[PDB]
Amino acid sequence: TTVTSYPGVYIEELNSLALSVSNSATAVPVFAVDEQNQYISEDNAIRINSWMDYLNLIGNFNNEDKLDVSVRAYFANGGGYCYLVKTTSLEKIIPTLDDVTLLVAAGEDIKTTVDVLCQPGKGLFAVFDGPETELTINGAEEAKQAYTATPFAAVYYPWLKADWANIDIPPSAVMAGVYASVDLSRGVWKAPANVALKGGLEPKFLVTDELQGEYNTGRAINMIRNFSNTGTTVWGARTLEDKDNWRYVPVRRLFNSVERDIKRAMSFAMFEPNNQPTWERVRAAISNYLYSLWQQGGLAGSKEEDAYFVQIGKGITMTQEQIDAGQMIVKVGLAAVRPAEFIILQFTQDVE
Amino acid sequence: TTVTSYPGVYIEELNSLALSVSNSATAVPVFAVDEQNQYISEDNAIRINSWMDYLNLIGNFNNEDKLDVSVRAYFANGGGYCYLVKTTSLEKIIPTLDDVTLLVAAGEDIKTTVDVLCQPGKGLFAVFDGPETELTINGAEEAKQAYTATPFAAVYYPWLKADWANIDIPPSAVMAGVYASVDLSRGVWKAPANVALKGGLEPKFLVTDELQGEYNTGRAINMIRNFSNTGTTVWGARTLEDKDNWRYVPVRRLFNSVERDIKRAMSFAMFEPNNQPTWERVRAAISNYLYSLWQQGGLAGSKEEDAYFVQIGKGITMTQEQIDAGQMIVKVGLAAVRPAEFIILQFTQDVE
Amino acid sequence: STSTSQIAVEYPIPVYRFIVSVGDEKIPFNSVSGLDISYDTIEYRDGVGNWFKMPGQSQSTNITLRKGVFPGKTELFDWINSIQLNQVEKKDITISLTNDAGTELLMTWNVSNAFPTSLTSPSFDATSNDIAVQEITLMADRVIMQAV
Amino acid sequence: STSTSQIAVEYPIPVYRFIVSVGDEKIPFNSVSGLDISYDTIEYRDGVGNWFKMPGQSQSTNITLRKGVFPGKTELFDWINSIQLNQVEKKDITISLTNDAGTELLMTWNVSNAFPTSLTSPSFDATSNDIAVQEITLMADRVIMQAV
Amino acid sequence: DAGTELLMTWNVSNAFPTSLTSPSFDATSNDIAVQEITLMADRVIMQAV
Amino acid sequence: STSTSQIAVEYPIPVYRFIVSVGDEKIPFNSVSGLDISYDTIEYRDGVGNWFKMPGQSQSTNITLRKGVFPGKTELFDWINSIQLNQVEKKDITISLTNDAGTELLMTWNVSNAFPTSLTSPSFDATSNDIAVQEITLMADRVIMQAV
Amino acid sequence: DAGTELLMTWNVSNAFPTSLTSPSFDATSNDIAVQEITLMADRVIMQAV
Repeated sequence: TTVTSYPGVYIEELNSLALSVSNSATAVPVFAVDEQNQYISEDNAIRINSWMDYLNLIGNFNNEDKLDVSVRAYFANGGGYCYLVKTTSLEKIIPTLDDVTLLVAAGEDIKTTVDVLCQPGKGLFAVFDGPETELTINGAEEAKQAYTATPFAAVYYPWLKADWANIDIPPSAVMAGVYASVDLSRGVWKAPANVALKGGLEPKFLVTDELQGEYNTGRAINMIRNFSNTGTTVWGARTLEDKDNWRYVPVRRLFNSVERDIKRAMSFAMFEPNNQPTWERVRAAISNYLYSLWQQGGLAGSKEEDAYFVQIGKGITMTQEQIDAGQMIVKVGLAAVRPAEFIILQFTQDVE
Repeated sequence: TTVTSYPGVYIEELNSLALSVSNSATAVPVFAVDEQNQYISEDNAIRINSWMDYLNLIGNFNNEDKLDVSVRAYFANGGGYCYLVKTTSLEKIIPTLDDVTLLVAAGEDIKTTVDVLCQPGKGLFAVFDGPETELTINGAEEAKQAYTATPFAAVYYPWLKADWANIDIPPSAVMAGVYASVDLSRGVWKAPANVALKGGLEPKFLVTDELQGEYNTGRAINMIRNFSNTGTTVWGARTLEDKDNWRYVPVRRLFNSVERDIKRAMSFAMFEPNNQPTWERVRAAISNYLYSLWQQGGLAGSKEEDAYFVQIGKGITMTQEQIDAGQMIVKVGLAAVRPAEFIILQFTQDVE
Repeated sequence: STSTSQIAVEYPIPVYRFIVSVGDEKIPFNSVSGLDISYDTIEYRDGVGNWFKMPGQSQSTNITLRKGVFPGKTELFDWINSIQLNQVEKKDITISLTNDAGTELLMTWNVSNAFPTSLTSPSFDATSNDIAVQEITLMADRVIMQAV
Repeated sequence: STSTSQIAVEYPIPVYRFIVSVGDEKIPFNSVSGLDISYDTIEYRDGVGNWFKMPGQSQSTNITLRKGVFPGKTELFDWINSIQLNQVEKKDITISLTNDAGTELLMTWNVSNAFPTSLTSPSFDATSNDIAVQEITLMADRVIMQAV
Repeated sequence: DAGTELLMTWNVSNAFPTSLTSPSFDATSNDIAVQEITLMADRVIMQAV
Repeated sequence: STSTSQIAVEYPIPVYRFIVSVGDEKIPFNSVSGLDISYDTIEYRDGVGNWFKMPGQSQSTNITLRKGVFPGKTELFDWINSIQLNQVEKKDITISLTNDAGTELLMTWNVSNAFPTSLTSPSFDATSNDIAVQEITLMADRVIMQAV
Repeated sequence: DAGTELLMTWNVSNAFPTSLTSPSFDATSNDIAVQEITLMADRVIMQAV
């Protein structure tokens, strides 16, 4: 690289791109990497703290690599540190790593691993790609058939393209950075839609509004489409579940984030005596956290007693039988905010 | 073209015509192009920023082409950048392009596509041609039968002719530039009539005043006719709708322009929480825009509260049921200015 | 025995709970000042004794928003740094008195076409127990006050 | 239960810990004042009613640095003593809010082409319990504020 | 205000321009570039409303 | 909420940012004055009552450019020193309102065949805080104003 | 005050108008539209009460 013999200064001339670092507490993605990738090994995650950290692992930035153009688009949008796990050993390493929240397919088939590791208990959310082909409003319900109906997944359709990238960029890798950029500036409870992409991105296929109405309904495919005043922007917040409970990705990612923070407060109660002075410390630790989250506007309620409730007790939640087994049962409820998705203007010709 | 080896200067002699560029925010036409046009492909719009941009796409200016003489007459009158979409794939590309406002038939049959894409919601206005044949006051109500009764369309009768053009120019292509020239100098609310044509144009058929009285009434055909003091000039502002609501093209194009600007202000409210602090920001953003439009003289009212009204609310516009569905309903009213179309002089012989 | 829904109708509104929204962003502010209407008065007076007083030319609205310095964020500065010769992005500012944990507005002020002049840097001071605060000053037009 | 790394991201920055660096030297200062952006406003108004407000000509930046008198050192005075007719060495001043025992900057202000006017001598006073302090005043241009 | 109604009206006939005045460019001024045009004419009449 | 590209189209142009170019050289000037068109008026009036007013003979254009004195450079003086009997090099002067750090012209004035009369020396003054400035006066013809 | 009683009186004979002055319209002024008329006459006399 550079060899330094005299103290001096050095006025080397080279074109290397440098991206500014960001720290994200809530979004740590795991990029699925294909086999025939000679840089990372099987069965260990390589933590990449920054774009410079990634640019030391590989020698040159490669335009032809699907992994290279996906990682550069991730760090240009504001992503923090991420892990790089190969896709065949992917189901063994994600349970080892504690603080992993996102699971990102950078143009990879992770549909086998997402069914077996995305459970209601585990905190993994899994954003992956739409189909690379330009689809139709006509054969539209067959494209939604290819994806599973899990509530933990979101599909973003158009593979983005850039002037620096030779190949088209998978859209899930830019959305791991948009998730980290939204939650840092406005919070996890805010939806990641109508946010502009900071990198030099634009969609490969311009999407009509009538086509987006087909895909938004049943197994919803969010779409990245260009607006003349905003540039390119994300235009969906819906998961793959059509049920009214987990329809939107800000509600699903809020519940994933809250239960991870409650996991850390219940870590200190581990292997403490199972009696009442522990339970009133478990309840007080959760009640502080949900109150300060409600004060940030994360939970929807005018009255503080409307936003959440916590219930521990020997009469209430756990039996005398279950206490002797070693169990401790808490009930938490939350009231998330839903995003306004449609705005209907009525224009009247007479003013009255 | 020109090859430059020495620095020098070059005193090449060639006859090429150059037209000055204009930027129009309100009028972006789409020129329908016939098949058997070898220069543009199907299923993509080619943005033409200037006449020089068009003159790079085709090698020579062709007098025989209907597209060539229509584009040169468009840029000579003061048109901004436009798109070139082929007429059979025309119904797929106009929904993709966001900021398209006009739809111009340069001597093309777009009567099939205008019925399916000109809706009350979409902001498309569609100016096309009158019949190429010299018509009559006698068989006059049969010529109005050929055109649809949509309020979004205006028909300008005489195909203009020029000394540079071998064939006759379709009159809708010069009116896309007159629309852009009127709205830049005086505003969208001003009618495009009694404006002289800047290019070397004159009507193919001189039109009597008694003939124009036939066509102006029911499915109105505006007419371009020559005045000895003004030259050639546009002499109509009426749409194809005879109803008193949408009779004039300045009123229809004002409502198309206002609702497009309100579209951009409601873009930031997308995927925000659906509560009252959003609705009082949606109302405040519209109320600023309609006030500054009223201050320009766009809306007719002596009192500011007479020109417009905006209404959002949980009791007023949207149900508690509709809020949980994700909808947000706003009511906007406007009061446009109508143009004075007839002036009646009474001459009295005795002065008193 | 005043009911709690009677206080929402009859009682005055305290100033300290408010939401400021600058353009599309909403940012927490420490205090908002200025923001008042004003009019010059025109006075005609002739010899027979009658004296006409009229409202005249409106005055320009000048607002001062105050905000503490936070470690990652300078978006009051980036707004005033973007001034090239006379071109700046003007945006609308809305102040809104709210309830506790604001899901409900009580009053609303709207400012049109506000653009920044005179961003004030904090006064660094080795013997002070204060937060670094910044005032930005805005020139604008058309303060209107909206009910709820 | 706020973690100590959450306070580094969310909490406002206290003013009292700062580093001032005058040119190549860095010297400890008691307080820094002024250092704000400002703009004149240009107003056009014609007869049909529309009123144009614009940002105008920028104003000159005037900074006041305050410092106690130390027994061996006068290098605030030697800077202002070197003024011959219009020739003075202008140098860049950087203020920087830091943490305790500063190895990490939180905010940074940068001043360009600052030169001294009006060095103020201490007020000797037989019935006062104070340190001899000096204010130097700097005229400059282009205050910019840098994140971290 | 927002003129839809005239209160007084002056009318000038046959006005033609003399002496268009260019703005005074000035590096230490906070003003707009203004221009005066001067017109010579005949028959000012004042009309009520 | 005015966009920044709307201000480039709708708003008036401030005077203080301009480029003056004297011949092939371009030199920075403090102020430019004069530079206006004018016409004499011819009036015929006969006995039946009709009164003809006409534009008449054009007037000569007189421009005044003002500039501070810089230590190495006298090329306003060398232009006026080269006047032998009636022979002087006339050259074209262009004024051009620009944006900040001018890469884009907004308006342009053009002066033809300008030659210098009356170079004014600075007024040396021991009790003044000013820069040595010089006015040069130019007589010319054909001011034309060009859009962009 | 509220004049029912004169204190001094001036009288002008045969006054006729020259030079009616129109108001100066001005977008940055807080004034009323005023007009001066000028009269040429003869014989100012001053009368007591």
